[PDB]
Amino acid sequence: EFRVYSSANNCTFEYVSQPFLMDFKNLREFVFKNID
Amino acid sequence: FNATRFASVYAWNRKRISNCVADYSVLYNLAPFFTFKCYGVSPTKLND
Repeated sequence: EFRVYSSANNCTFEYVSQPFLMDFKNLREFVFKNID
Repeated sequence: FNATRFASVYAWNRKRISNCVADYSVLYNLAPFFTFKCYGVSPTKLND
């Protein structure tokens, strides 16, 4: 379901791998870091 | 290089090629290679 965006354009990076989501009885901590 | 149908020179495509290793050593199995005069980095300095 592509209900997030409407219009598309020139993509720069694509990545497919094992999913980040895996397995209220589970904690999932995430830290995002954009340096250099 | 080894495709089937090519595009015309007024409708020339532009495919963005990225996120790999770039092996330029697969350019030797074709017809005897009439044009490789480069205008930038030398052909011996393409693999580094």
